[PDB]
Amino acid sequence: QFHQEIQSRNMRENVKRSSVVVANPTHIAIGILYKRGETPLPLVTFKYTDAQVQTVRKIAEEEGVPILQRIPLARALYWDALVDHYIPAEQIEATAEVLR
Repeated sequence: QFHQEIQSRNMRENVKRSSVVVANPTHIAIGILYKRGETPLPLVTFKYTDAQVQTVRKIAEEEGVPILQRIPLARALYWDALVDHYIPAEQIEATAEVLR
């Protein structure tokens, strides 16, 4: 229960610190932060899969963080990006589109 609350918690903080979430593992949700002038490139804020994605979606809806179905991008960030790192160069244009 203690661990459940911290996980919750952590998930909401992660969602709220994001500019957008891209979604589709079977299911994927990845958070992206881009704040022009602060972040030179977008950064990955979180990565959730499978059962956790439904809760991410609910939290994003509550918080007004947009969540976009972008299946190739979600897959590429899942395999090729890392949380708390800037996005890979190969995904800059795809990511720019979800930030427009």
